[PDB]
Formats: sequence, C-alpha cells, structure tokens
Amino acid sequence: KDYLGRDDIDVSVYEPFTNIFYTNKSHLNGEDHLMGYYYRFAVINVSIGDYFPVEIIDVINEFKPAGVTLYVTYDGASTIRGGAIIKW
Amino acid sequence: AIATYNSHVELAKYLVSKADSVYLTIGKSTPWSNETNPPQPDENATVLQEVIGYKKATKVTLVRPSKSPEDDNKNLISYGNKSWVEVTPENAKAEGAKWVYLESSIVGDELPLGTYRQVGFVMDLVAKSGISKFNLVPSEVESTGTLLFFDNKQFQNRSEQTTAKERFIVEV
Amino acid sequence: NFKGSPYLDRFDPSKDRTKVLFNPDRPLQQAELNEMQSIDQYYLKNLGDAIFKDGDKQ
Amino acid sequence: NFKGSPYLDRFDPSKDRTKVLFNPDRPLQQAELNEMQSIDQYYLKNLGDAIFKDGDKQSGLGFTLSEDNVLTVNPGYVYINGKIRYYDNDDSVKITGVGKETIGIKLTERIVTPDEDASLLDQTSGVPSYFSKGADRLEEKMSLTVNDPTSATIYTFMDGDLYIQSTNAEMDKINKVLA
Amino acid sequence: LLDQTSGVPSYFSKGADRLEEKMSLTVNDPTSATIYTFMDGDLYIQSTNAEMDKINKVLA
Amino acid sequence: NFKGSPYLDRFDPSKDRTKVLFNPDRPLQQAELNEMQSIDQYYLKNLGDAIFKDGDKQ
Amino acid sequence: LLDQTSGVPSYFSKGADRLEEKMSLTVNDPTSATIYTFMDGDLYIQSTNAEMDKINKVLA
Repeated sequence: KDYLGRDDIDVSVYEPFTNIFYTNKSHLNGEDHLMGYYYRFAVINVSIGDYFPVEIIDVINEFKPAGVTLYVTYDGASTIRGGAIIKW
Repeated sequence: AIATYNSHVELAKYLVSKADSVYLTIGKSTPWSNETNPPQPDENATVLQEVIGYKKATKVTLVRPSKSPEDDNKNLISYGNKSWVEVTPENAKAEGAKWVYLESSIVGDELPLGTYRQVGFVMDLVAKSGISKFNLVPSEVESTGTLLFFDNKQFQNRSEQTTAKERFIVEV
Repeated sequence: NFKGSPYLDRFDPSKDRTKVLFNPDRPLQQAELNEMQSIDQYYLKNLGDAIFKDGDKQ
Repeated sequence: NFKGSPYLDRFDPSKDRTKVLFNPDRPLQQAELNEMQSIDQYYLKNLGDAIFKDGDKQSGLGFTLSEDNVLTVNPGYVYINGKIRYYDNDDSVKITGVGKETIGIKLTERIVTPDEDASLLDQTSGVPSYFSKGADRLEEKMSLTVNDPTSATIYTFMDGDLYIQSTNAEMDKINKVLA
Repeated sequence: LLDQTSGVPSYFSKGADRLEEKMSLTVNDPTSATIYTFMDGDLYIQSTNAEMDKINKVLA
Repeated sequence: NFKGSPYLDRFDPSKDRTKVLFNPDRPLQQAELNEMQSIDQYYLKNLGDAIFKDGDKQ
Repeated sequence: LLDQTSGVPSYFSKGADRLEEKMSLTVNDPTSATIYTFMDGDLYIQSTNAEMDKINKVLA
C-alpha cells in the first residue's frame, strides 16, 4: 500500500497450508486439498487489487521472511472501469 | 410480447450448457494510441487485436447476490464491491439466479510472457487434433469461435511469479 | 446402482480402468474412493466366478 | 513406473508390508492411497498366478478365420497379468499361413487424465470442488499379436491349421497335478 | 458409525454408510442360488466335499 | 488388535458388511479407510482358504 | 514413511503407519504352518508340484 498510491485498494495474503487435507476434520469434497508442493507450509500467495510494476515483487522480497516461497495474483476485477457487471 | 424472468434464467442455463467450450483469451500486446486512457471497445469486432493465447475457463456457474441469514454460512464470492452466493443449475429457477459468473486464471508462463491490454471470454473454441492441454497459443487453435464479452485495459505485465486472474459477472 | 447422485460411483467394467492414481495438490473425491474398492471387488468376483459357481457349498 | 514424482507409489513386494494403518488428525498422503490399492492388487495377482497361466482361456474366445487368413477372435474371458480380463476387442489380424504361427494377446498400459476425459472431473453438485481436477486412471487394453514372444499365447497354428484344441477352461497348475 | 475418536474436530460427526448384504433362505425362488434339491421330501443329490463347477467339468 | 484406540477399525465378519459407501461433504474417518482394506483382505483370505491350507507349498 | 513431497522432518511429515509381517522358520512349534516333516533326520513325505488340500480332497 506504500508502494502503490493509496490505502483503499484490496490487498490480502493467502496461506494455502490452512487448506491442507487432514484425515478427520477436512471435508471430503470440501475446500481442502491434498498436501503437496503448492499446498505447503512456508508458501504465500498475495492478491493485489490494482495494476503494479513487477518490481513490487522485489519489494515483497525485502519484507517477507526468509525461506518462504512467494506468489502474486493480479485480480483484474478490481481494476475494471466503473461497474463491472455487463448487460445484454 | 415481452421477455420473462424464466426466459433470462433459460438463457443463463444455455450459457451454462455452453460452458465446456468457453476459453479465456488476452491480446493487444502493443501500446494503444493513448496508453494513459485506453479507447472504448468496438462491439462489431470479431477477434481481439494481437492475440497472445487462449486458456480454458476454470469456472462457469450461476450466482445471485447474497442475503442474510440464509447465505451467511455458505460458500461466497466477492465481486463488484458486493457479495455473491453460488446457486446450482437445477436450483436456479426457484432461486431466481439469472446472474452468471465467469472466471479463469493465467498461471505463470503457461502462455507467452508479455504485456497485454485486452481480455475476452470466447466460446465454441476448438484446438487441433491431439492438443488436449487447456492452455493454447493462436497457432494451435482450430476454431477461434465467438467474441463474447470482452473489454480493454491499461497495459499489465507478467512473469513466472505472476498470476493473472480474470473474471466477470453478467446480467442475462 | 451406485452411479447416482448421492454416491456417483464411477466404476464401469467396459472401460478397462484398473487403478485410481491420485495426484498431489488436488481435492479428494468420494467417487474415487468408491471406485477404488469397486475395482478390487469386481476383479475378486471375476476370479471367484472363474472357479466356483453361485450356490456351491464348501 | 509409479515410483516417480507424479504419483510416488511407495509399494514394494520385498518389504513384506501388507496394510496401511492410517492415524487421526494427520495430513493425508496420496502415496498411501496408491500403496493401499497396490498391495491388494499384488496379492490378488499372486493368488491368480498360483492357479492360472497367462495364456489360459476360461470361456468364449472362439476364433474365426477367413479365406484370406484374416483372424478375428470373439469376446471372452482370459487370465493375463494377475487378473482375469474380459476380452471384447474387434481385432482383424492376419497370418502368413506358412510355418508355425502363434496368436497372442498383449496388454498395454496407458494413463487417462481429466484433461483427456472430462468425465473424470468432479461432478458432485453444489460443492467447492465442483469441476475440479482429481485422480488419474490406469487403462489397460488388450489387442491381438502374431508371433510376438512377449504376448501371452492363446492359439497356435501350423500351416493355417489349428494345432491344439481346448474345449473347456484351462488351468495350468491344476492340469499339472491332474496329469 | 459415528466417529468415536476422542478429542478430534470430527467427533460424533456422520460419515460413510455401509452396504449390508444379509443372506436369507428361500424355497422355489429362481433368482436365489440353489443349495439343495428335494423330491417328495427326499434329498435328491448329495455332495460330501466342496463343489467346484469349472473344476468338475474338467474332471468329468 | 486394530479395534484399539489409535485406529478403531470397525470391521467384524458377523455384521456381513461388504462395502464402505463414502458421502460428500463429510469427515473421512481413518477407521473407514482401515475397514475399507480390511474387508477386501478378509474376503481374499476366505477365497484362499476355500482352495488352500496353511503351509501348502507352491 | 514420511512425506516424500517435502522430504524433510516436520510437523506435517508424519502420517500412516505400516503393518509388517516377517516370516520365520521354526522346528516343532504347533502354531506354525508345517511345510515339511522329518523322521530321524529323513524326509517323510514329498510333493513334486503344488499342494492344494481342498482340491486333493475332491480328487481323492
């Protein structure tokens, strides 16, 4: 938010290890996935609701903790001009 | 004669039935004449300018705006600064869910890396024989299909670190 | 019949599919589990039928 | 080979391990599921082998030979590679009609994925995992081969003449004791 | 059938059903697997040891 | 003793239960997986006992 | 038996256990499955090919 211009943009961090499929608690056809490479600890996926330079990844490299793999997701919906619902 | 609510639901379900052929696509890798203010789209266009590649649609489903309490403890979508709840095709009519939700994600360099300024959701797409993979480049495509809903943007940029998630909601 | 909605058992002998190979980073389907035991039970039935007959006292 | 990266099947006969004992509140491993089915199939193959031989016909499989030495085999049961499989392929392989000639069945392993076959996608209505990709399938189809030593012989021909008959089901180990 | 593992989130939660296949006796039912045959109350055929139809064909 | 606390396998031959029918959106009990393989192994044992005796060399 | 994807020890590395069944050889244990019998260090009965108790019972 301090490398992009403003505060009102949607930005969150996703932690996929919270959706690891455990035998008991996880629902069988639920939101959880089988543990592997992506669904793994020391992994994070950052959603950003606006245009950004690629150099922002280097900024996250300055901030994130050492030993964590980084992914970035670009949410096109948030950038859409005006109301994003299309009419027929 | 007039168009009925159930006729719009029938059109939504028709779009559901066509969901298998739906493919995300992007293009316009070169600059606009006005990069700081992209131009308005042309409805008569037949294909995006300077196509980069095609990607199969991850998700097509019917939805409606959510309302408490009957939607509080159920799966939900955020879009357009508003909350949305999924509804199945066979329960749309009783729910009155004549909204359709489209989504697809371009993960990494599965398509050629570069800038892009146009996005669209084609259907009736057909690749060449033996090309089963979801991600496609224009040379591999056999039938490009129809240029259903598309829009312009300011230029983005991509890399192996980046995922470009594109989605729409449409009133039908 | 377990092919219906509440179970969706996707076994079929005409397909000649003999193993459900799970992959990582995927969701787990109940239909795959049902098919997993269905294959083994069907081949056990085939083995028994090649030898015994229904109603054969042991 | 299912010991590789995409599947990581940890089954091995020499370890004498015959049961996967799951535990509660643990992350489930796809390798354990693969091994779980592998063990049962391996012991079923063992039990099959103790009785049958790869070229043993159980029923059906009546062959038809045209005047142009084109051979076609009718459907039927057969023991090939640890399982009794129902042959139902319409092959049309021909023989040279001279010298010793053997008809055999070859089993080919192939991988079927959701990408090739869309029916494998999850179709549980109204869940989060709807239309999500999942486990693959191992498809094992049978086709006729002529003078192939790798394939399991079912018939043998000498100058386009049937060499040996077998009216009823073949059981090699039982036949040895009976002989 | 409810989960009875102490101290788990899924305690007492519903789960997989079971397929119960209960064998019952019948008389002159064609669908059933015959085990005996009688004529005027008198046993028709005996078998002292295990029956094996396919093996019996080869042996015959 | 697979009925014990760690596993809680519910298999018992008297019950005459031959299949575990999983359902969507429910907990996958480990006991169900254990029973899933136990049933198959029990019936394979029955099939092997109908032909062979313990210590039969092959 | 730890998670092969991660390949290191960790909180998520442990999972299912394994039932190992190692065979051993005995002398006069009645509970073990007899394979051979000897009388004064001499072999008692032979069997040139596969042994099948139920089959042999039918054949006898």
